[PDB]
Amino acid sequence: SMNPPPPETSNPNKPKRQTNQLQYLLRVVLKTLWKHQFAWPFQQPVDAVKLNLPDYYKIIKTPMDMGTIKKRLENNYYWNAQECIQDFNTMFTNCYIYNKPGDDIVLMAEALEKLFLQKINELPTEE
Ligand SMILES: CCn1cnc2c1c(=O)[nH]c(=O)n2Cc1ccccc1
Repeated sequence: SMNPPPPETSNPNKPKRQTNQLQYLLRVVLKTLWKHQFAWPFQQPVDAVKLNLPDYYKIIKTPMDMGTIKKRLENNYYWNAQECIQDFNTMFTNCYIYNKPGDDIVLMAEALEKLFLQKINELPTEE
């Protein structure tokens, strides 16, 4: 029932890049999802205490959320786009595993995911 430490968002010894695909992930993908009306549950790590989800971290071993991804993008955490695309996919998967089909949180994730898949379809060519 306690919250774990958050996912890592700073590591000076992790090598990094700034790249046109990573810039697209921030300016197009993250921004598009973040401004959506259903973003709010996904904008920060799950607070299992606040939300009364005492089993959440027993089930979900690789937590991920858009607050973390926004910090990873803004803090230049990544080496490549794959890593950031994987974070989005982990966030959606976690929601589909934890919750019941058709629960409001699930519909919310499916709506975000639709937009995510469209933007990823459109990923720019690597410069
Ligand atoms: C996506 C992470 N997350 C944030 N809040 C959540 C969840 C979750 O997986 N399951 C949940 O039950 N809630 C609570 C919640 C349900 C419905 C709408 C809003 C918040």
